[PDB]
Amino acid sequence: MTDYDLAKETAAWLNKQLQIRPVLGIVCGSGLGKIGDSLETSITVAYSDIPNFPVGSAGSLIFGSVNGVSCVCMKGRFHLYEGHTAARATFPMRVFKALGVKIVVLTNAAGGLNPSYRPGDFMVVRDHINLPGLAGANPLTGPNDDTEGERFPSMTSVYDKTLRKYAISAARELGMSYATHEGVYCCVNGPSFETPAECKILRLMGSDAVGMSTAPETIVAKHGGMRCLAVSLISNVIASNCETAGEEASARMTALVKLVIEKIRGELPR
Amino acid sequence: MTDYDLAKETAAWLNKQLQIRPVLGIVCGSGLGKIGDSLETSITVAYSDIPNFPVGAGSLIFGSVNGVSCVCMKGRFHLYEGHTAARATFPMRVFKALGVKIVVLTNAAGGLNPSYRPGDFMVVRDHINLPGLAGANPLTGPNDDTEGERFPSMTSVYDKTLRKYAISAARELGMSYATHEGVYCCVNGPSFETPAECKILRLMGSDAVGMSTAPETIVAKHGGMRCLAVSLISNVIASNCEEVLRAGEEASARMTALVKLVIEKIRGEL
Amino acid sequence: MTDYDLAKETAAWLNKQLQIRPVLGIVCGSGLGKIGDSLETSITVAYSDIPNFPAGSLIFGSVNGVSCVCMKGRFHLYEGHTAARATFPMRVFKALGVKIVVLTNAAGGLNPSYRPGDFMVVRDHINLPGLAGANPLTGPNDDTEGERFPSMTSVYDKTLRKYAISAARELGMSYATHEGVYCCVNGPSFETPAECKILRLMGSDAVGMSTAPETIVAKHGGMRCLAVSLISNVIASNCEAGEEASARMTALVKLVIEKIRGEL
Repeated sequence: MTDYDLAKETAAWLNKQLQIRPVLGIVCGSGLGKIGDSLETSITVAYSDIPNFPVGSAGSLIFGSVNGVSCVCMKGRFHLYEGHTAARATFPMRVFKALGVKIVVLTNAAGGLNPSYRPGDFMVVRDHINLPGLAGANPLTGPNDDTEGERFPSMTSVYDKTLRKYAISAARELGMSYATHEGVYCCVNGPSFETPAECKILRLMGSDAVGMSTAPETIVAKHGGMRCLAVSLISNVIASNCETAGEEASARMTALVKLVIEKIRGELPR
Repeated sequence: MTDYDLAKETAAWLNKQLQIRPVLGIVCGSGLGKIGDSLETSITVAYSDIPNFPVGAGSLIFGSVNGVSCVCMKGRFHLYEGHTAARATFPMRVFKALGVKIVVLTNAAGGLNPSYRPGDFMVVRDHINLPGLAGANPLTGPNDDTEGERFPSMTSVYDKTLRKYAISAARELGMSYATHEGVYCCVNGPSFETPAECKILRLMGSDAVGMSTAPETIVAKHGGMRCLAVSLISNVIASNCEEVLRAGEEASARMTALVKLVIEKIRGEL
Repeated sequence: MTDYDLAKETAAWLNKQLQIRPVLGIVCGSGLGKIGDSLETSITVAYSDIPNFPAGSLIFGSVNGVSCVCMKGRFHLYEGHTAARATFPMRVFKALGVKIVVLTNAAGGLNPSYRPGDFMVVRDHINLPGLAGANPLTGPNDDTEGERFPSMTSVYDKTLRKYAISAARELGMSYATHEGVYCCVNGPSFETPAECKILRLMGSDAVGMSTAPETIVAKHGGMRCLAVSLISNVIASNCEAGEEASARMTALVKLVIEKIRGEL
């Protein structure tokens, strides 16, 4: 029984409790849980009761609609730094696929490296640099089911160009155009923050922000045929020398995702 | 019982079926299996029947080429399938235990160098093994001080002489314009890199990128064997960093010819 | 039972045999064991008899009036231990009440002006394994033992560094003593020339296979760190004895511990 087989199982079990299968998925990053209250006529399933879900250390999965679209929302995610393997922490993404999800919207809190970023800003992700996945902790490592996806999937366009446009225009429409950027997300293992010398390397690599998640999730989602959009809340910013609110962030992010979902109801079921 | 001890056992078991111990080894990369048909008076042993060999279709071929007794791997093992670096490089330890002195490796890789074209050959002069720098080194673990150094030098992994033979053999076969000499960058896989990651790989000086070979030559070199590796540039990445059979079969024939001529030049030094 | 819990246990077991809890810790790198002979009225505990620990020995004793615990031998990721496992002794040091840790190692110099025999006081590090799947803090975190997301902005105490530099001057080694960036790799194979180039591009002055994960953990555990590398060899521009080193290093550490005792 492979991961995808287990994912199907998990899906089938969740399906028992659903009237409409989710077509849009959402993953809530650090402190961005409130986004979930946005789901209407929602059923909630604690991660602890979900079969095969990685042991937590109280996350929950929410099913409901937003602007007429059936969604599944993850309130809390899993990270490599907690001890999970890349495959393990990205198990929910395989489950999203097995549930029929076609678009996934992810959010996270990250450290800004780009000189023009300010704490509170939003960085729409246009590409990523996944360090762990280049060296021994790639979430697709292992046997591949040739009917679920490619053995060697392309990561040339992990972040859907169209979903990005919707995100940037939704930001403008909401009046946050000056605090909303588009850049490169660099994912590291964590949980210790980087030394100034490491931070310099990260800037040398062209990173606009750095965090400890998301990239492995979108590698798996993209491989699973799903479209991805990710937005980072720049929670803090690193000075030029390379060294180093929540409620407002939450509200703004929630509005942005909702508006994005609205524009998305043109490109998917119901 | 250490890996080297298991390698010796595996070798002793293969030896039972051999008249002449192989002195030269060959590892066939993706789509380069045909190279094996080049062995004369050959005995074939499926990987599945070989003791201690990882499972993955693959076979080990013993036979001669241009008067040289060789052992040829038709298929190899990669980190992305789920094997540890040590596990995927177990066949190299076996090669050593068999008495192999020279190993010729081939692989299919993506060209990053602006002047490479699909179909070209890149003789490997050096490598960049990302997984081995960060937590997935094939020598990680206890070291048999009688099998090799604890801290083996990797200053000359790719034998300068074997390279000359390869370059010259290419010229001699009329492929000098399609044959290069460059740096091979090894990554975990199985997902291809993002454009932002590809940029980093270029910034590191990579001429081509693939998901194998490097950990195998690290182990081979450590085991006192001499290495030669040739990459078939199956595809090329554009400057922005982003049927099929027609190409594969010609590549196979060219590569087979190159390897044979190289083995002939080698027969002058054993 | 978490690592921190096991560390406390191991500590409690060591403390049974101690009159004074160590306040300063020392980790001896490759060939730098002699530093341990510097401890007076010393109790010695082989690593093999220590509970939970992975011919290494732990030495308890005083130096210049300071009670210390000294590790004669360390653990490395290349031996097969996980980053957490190899950094277990650091958690033990914390549980023993250690406040300052002095680390030493042998390393390869990349900086053009370094020479074999020189000393490189560490001002910062580049921990490759820890950025990609082998971080020593990976796993659950005891919020009472340290931060979940600890800052690594100042791993190497600026003050301890000053003590080190001046102790070097005072000992007449100012010309062979530098201050630079230590790059930690997994090992055990040395890097290819092409990899060495990357390492220089990253701003590394020296490269070794230890220390960084240990200071990540010590720092997280609220301890102050000082690390000094013995530049055992140097890499040429193209990117390709021990007893004197031992004596010099031993003197430098002792003088630094003396300056530490007079602090506050």
